[PDB]
Amino acid sequence: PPGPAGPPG
Amino acid sequence: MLSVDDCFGMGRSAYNEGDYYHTVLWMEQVLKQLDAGEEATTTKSQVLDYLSYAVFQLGDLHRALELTRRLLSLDPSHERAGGNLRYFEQLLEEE
Repeated sequence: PPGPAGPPG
Repeated sequence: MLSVDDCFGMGRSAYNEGDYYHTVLWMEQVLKQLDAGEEATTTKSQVLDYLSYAVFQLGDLHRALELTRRLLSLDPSHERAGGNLRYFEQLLEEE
């Protein structure tokens, strides 16, 4: 969905 | 007191549990101790990566934008951060 992405871990 | 890197590890632990509120508490403390000149292997850009996303999850929209801009300022080739910046600027009409 439309949004930011944080660190994978 | 815990060290800068200890607090960063605490913030990452909280984040990996999906606990965004505790991520903010720890990462804000990291930034304070970095600004106080404390030695650390962790860099401000890494802290801002966790913190910007966590404050967004908690609903703090213009702060998430501000921290995302700061993140990119310190790490311009961070592609995910650039994508986040485009998202927040379009979301908040701050392009």
